[PDB]
Amino acid sequence: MVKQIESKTAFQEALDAAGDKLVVVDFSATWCGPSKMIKPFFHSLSEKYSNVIFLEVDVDDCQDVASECEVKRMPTFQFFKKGQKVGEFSGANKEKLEATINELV
Repeated sequence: MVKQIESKTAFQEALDAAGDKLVVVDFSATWCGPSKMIKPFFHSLSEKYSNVIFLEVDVDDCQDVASECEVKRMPTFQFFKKGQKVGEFSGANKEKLEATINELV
């Protein structure tokens, strides 16, 4: 499953509760074609990688998080461990998404 993040405070709670596990954040936009196209895939990943935390930040519904995280384009995937960013790329690239998870778990 994927937790929808609605605030900076919810985002910090998520990062802190993850312990040392990989956290994958999909920064998405409802109006963005490529965001919608990778969303099913992102959810499917969340069900396979039961040891990994998946979050979604909608950049309109939760702009301050998109902003503090320096998001410039959607989809953007950021990767976190122990509250620290350990990866990032942009684009609806499924192969790159699965690979980066495999590289960072």
